[PDB]
Amino acid sequence: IVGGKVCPKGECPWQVLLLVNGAQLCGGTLINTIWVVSAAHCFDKIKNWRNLIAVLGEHDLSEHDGDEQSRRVAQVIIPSTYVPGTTNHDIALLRLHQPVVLTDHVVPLCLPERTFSERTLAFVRFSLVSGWGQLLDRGATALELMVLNVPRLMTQDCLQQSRKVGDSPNITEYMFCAGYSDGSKDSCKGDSGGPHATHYRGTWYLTGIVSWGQGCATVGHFGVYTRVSQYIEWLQKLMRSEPRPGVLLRAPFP
Amino acid sequence: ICVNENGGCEQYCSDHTGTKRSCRCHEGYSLLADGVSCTPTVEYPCGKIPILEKR
Ligand SMILES: COc1ccc(-c2ccc(C(=O)N[C@H](CO)C(C)(C)C)cc2C(=O)O)c(C(=O)Nc2cccc(C(N)=O)c2)n1
Ligand SMILES: [Ca+2]
Repeated sequence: IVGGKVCPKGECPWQVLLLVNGAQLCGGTLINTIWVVSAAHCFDKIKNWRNLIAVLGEHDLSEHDGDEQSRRVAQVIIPSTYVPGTTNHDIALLRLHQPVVLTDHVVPLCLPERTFSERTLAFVRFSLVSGWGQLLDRGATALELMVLNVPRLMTQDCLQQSRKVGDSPNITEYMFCAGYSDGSKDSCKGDSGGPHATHYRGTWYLTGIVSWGQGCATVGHFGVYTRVSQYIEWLQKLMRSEPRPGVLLRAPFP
Repeated sequence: ICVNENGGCEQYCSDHTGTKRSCRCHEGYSLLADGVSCTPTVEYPCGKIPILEKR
């Protein structure tokens, strides 16, 4: 996260840290005691599927304070439409091997209904993005969880306000733009898969997943987030299904 | 009705035949007798921050 602040410990309790062989991979969002939402692209280069760990209640990576809860990732479910090495349909649903225990420091974010998300949440201007990602473009990652407030843009307005670069990926209906074009504030490498959380009438909801951008906080560019509302029905159906053998599962989308 | 200001619902809204609207809540919440508000039924409902709720 570039240009944000430290999320006070316990104020981002749905934040997930994903690890591979104990090393920082990506972020995620807890949506109930067993299920985590992350980005499909985080799994493009995984070979050691058995060494994938999700950590809940994490805050400071330098110390163990006892609020952390680690779980093996039993399954990673990706839409059939996602293509490795690309940006479209950038979502993954992760089943934990054992549920996390809900506490003051481990709480799920609400996965909203599709109509509520499209008709109401999509018009809430500011939302929070968080992670232990790079603090600067080509910079060091954070030891404490960071959070940033970002405004959402209509895709026409994002394309109008953005500088042309060439060979740049298109903004599809499965994405949205959020952030600032003045090079001060953005999500960054390592924040991928983390939450874009929206407040509405005293409750927080999952509206986006940190996905991509053309460098962190690049002047003339905004952050790109997976538009979660497109996937509500897809996620709900998978969560009502029995686990299948094998860590990686490709599920038909729609 | 649900299209305009979430039909007055705190959480989810369902449109019905005629001038009928039913508000609903996410799991871990119940609808109040006002028919719009949602109250937690569990200790750790989704989307609430305990350290902020407790103070
Ligand atoms: C879509 O596929 C992909 C595929 C791979 C990457 C990607 C490439 C490299 C790194 C990276 O350097 N990772 C590190 C370990 O190797 C570490 C986690 C930062 C310590 C991290 C990512 C990442 O997923 O965050 C990315 C990516 O960089 N996304 C992203 C997220 C947020 C902001 C920006 C940005 N504005 O540049 C980019 N996107
Ligand atoms: Ca820690």
